[PDB]
Amino acid sequence: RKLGYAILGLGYYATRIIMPRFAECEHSRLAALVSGTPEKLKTYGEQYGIPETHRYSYETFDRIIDNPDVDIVYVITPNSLHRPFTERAARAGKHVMCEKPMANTVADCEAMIAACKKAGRKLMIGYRSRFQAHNIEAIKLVRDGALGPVRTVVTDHGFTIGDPKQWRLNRALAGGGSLMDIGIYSLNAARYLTGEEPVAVNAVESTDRSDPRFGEVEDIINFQLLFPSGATANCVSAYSVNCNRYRVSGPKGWVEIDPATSYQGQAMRAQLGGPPAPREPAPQPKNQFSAQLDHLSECILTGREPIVGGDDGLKDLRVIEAIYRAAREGRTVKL
Amino acid sequence: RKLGYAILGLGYYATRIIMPRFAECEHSRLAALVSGTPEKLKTYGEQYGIPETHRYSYETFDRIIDNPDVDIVYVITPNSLHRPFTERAARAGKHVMCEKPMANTVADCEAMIAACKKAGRKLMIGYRSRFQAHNIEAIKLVRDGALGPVRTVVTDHGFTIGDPKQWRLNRALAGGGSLMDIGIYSLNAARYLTGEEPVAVNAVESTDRSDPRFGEVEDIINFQLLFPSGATANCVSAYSVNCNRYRVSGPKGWVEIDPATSYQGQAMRAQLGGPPAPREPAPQPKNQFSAQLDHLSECILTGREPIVGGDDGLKDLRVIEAIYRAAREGRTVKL
Ligand SMILES: NC(=O)C1=CN([C@@H]2O[C@H](COP(=O)(O)OP(=O)(O)OC[C@H]3O[C@@H](n4cnc5c(N)ncnc54)[C@H](OP(=O)(O)O)[C@@H]3O)[C@@H](O)[C@H]2O)C=CC1
Ligand SMILES: NC(=O)C1=CN([C@@H]2O[C@H](COP(=O)(O)OP(=O)(O)OC[C@H]3O[C@@H](n4cnc5c(N)ncnc54)[C@H](OP(=O)(O)O)[C@@H]3O)[C@@H](O)[C@H]2O)C=CC1
Ligand SMILES: OC[C@H]1O[C@H](O[C@H]2[C@H](O)[C@@H](O)[C@@H](O[C@H]3[C@H](O)[C@@H](O)[C@H](O)O[C@@H]3CO)O[C@@H]2CO)[C@H](O)[C@@H](O)[C@@H]1O
Ligand SMILES: OC[C@H]1O[C@H](O[C@H]2[C@H](O)[C@@H](O)[C@@H](O[C@H]3[C@H](O)[C@@H](O)[C@H](O)O[C@@H]3CO)O[C@@H]2CO)[C@H](O)[C@@H](O)[C@@H]1O
Repeated sequence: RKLGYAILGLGYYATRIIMPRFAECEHSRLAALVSGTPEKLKTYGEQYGIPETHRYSYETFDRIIDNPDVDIVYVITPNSLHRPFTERAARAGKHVMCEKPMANTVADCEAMIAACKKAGRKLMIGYRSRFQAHNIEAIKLVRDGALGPVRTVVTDHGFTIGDPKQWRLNRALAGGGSLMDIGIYSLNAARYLTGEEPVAVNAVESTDRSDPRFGEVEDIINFQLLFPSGATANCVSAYSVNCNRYRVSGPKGWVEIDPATSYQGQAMRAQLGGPPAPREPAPQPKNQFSAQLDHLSECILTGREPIVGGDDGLKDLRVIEAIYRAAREGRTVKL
Repeated sequence: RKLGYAILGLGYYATRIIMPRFAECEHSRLAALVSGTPEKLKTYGEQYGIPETHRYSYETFDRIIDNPDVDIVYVITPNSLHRPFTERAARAGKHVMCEKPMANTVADCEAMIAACKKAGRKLMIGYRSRFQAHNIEAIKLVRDGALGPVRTVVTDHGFTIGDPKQWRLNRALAGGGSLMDIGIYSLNAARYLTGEEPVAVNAVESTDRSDPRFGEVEDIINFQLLFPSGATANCVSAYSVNCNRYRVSGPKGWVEIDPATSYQGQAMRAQLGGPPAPREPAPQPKNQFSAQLDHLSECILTGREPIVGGDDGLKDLRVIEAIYRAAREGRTVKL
């Protein structure tokens, strides 16, 4: 049994990363396309053998309610458009996969969660790293007690962003700067590595406003998290340096991945008992993208809850709001 | 020619690490021993061929003023005793090498500086990493513009401390916890890699007071620094995990060392326009310990000021005070 996906927003992540990976899916198939660009419907429709009956514009999208080949809508638009397409998908009676960050604000996440709940449909956020072999290995090491209690997480995510005119540097479409786009991986990892939610937040923001990229959104915003167990996190989010990594440490040792949350190329190093050494993780049957896709399908087929549901996206937005507030007010913000 | 060192406080660092390294010095020699333990004066006096006339207790130390073979007193005691022994050394007409952290407080550092200035004698703090090959290479890459402007420094220093009865876990003798002893390397590195002084500080402290080690001083205190240029640092200081590293990053690339400030075994990786790769630093004429010792001797001989003088130690203590305050008050502290 395979559930049918409609892919909505045929941009870089949809066409270059996600759509090719239906190949290794065992419980998901590409069923429909939704796009604001008629040429893309034709190009990708022909490539993937999607009939015109299964190609929608953003104006005809609501008609997808009458397409029984579509079980799931995967929303892969700019951040500010996640909420309205998710709500429309839910009203069309479809389950929803929504890319990160979930939405601009906590309230927008709550609205999305309520719409899917009202429709009796499942909602999952695209945190692919939870299906990635090295990340799973680090989480399991922590959970198995290999490190002892988690004491620190140090994690940095950033890339040197380019074209000033792209939607990620436009507040109306992006909802914020590096933190919304790439810093969220630092936050999400801090949460899944500790298995906790933070109770206190510090942040420092640093942005050169004379740079043509950064008239509207932030470049650097680094933050600290305190958790109820006493665990701490130091996190970098940046649009002007390249980094992608984390190290989680306890009294018995530590494990790091660098790059940690990239599309490929992960490398893990651990210091457990002896000197630091590379560690190979248990391989996963499917790559992280196909695994993510199949996870939602499998949840729907067996009536289970996604491990990264709407609530996970919302928990991230709650901390993101506090991070921005902490930097603005120059104080420790309590959650 | 060579200047004579008196080594004061014959503990682990003095006897296991520093005193063997006079072998490779070119302008420094071991001339005297000062100790509160008669047996050690005998042991090390015999081992190193130091005559009984050049052996002092803490009671007779002031008599060293009459010993012309002694040019420099190297103070290697618990932190709270740095100030009184430094002042006595200066009043005994000797130049002073003082171990880190310089002293417990800003006021104590200022007092040591005034004492040496009054005596017309030089004061240097034992920041050996400034003479270590990998660290010098990292500073050079920054100053040569290899990375572009520094945007982030991410640095972690900690070790799993043992015996609860040792002076480092005793506030009266240590002056504070992990930040005083090991976290200061994170701070000092942030400062010499940016080449700036911070203008704002955040901090988070986390200590299990039911742990036998931590009745008096702090375990983890992580901090954030903002610099005038816009550069940022995220720093870990810990007594319950092992870490020793830093990475400095700009828009053109990054360089990291791990272990960074250890006695030996430094390894460097850099990302400069290509994928991350190991990098070997330019070699140094001698090891960081002998280089540190000769640096002070050479400064005295040529009249120059040490690159890590008393003001460097003071600058660290100023930020350390702000780190503890930021943690205590839960706010961004301005400097
Ligand atoms: N999990 C991951 O690893 C990744 C997640 N993402 C997430 O995916 C989403 C899209 O990112 P990416 O695919 O990189 O962005 P792109 O700009 O490459 O694609 C965005 C697409 O969204 C559609 N769209 C609808 N309205 C607009 C609008 N007003 N302005 C621009 N585009 C619009 C367009 O598709 P059409 O022409 O079909 O309308 C456009 O091509 C974001 O939420 C991002 O965070 C991105 C990359 C990786
Ligand atoms: N730069 C570096 O890499 C390092 C720097 N250090 C610094 O060196 C100093 C000493 O550290 P370490 O050598 O590890 O500590 P140790 O405890 O091993 O040596 C301390 C010595 O100081 C003397 N001393 C004087 N008064 C006291 C006292 N009241 N209680 C205890 N000892 C006393 C004793 O020597 P005696 O018996 O001769 O009186 C004792 O052996 C500290 O400031 C530390 O921060 C330490 C390690 C490495
Ligand atoms: O070392 C990890 C990788 O670093 C580089 O990847 C960059 C991308 O070039 C850049 O587009 C950006 O992609 C992220 C995207 O903006 C975000 O929406 C999404 O959720 O995550 C994407 C992937 O992280 O940032 C990454 C930095 O990780 C480099 O191009 C790549 O080869 C390296 O593997
Ligand atoms: O990976 C780096 C090293 O980690 C371990 O070294 C520990 C020491 O065992 C511990 O004593 C402590 O030494 C520091 C000391 O407390 C402080 O006063 C001084 O200024 O710095 C000393 C050296 O850093 O912390 C270090 C951690 O750096 C490990 O034992 C060693 O093999 C590793 O090389």
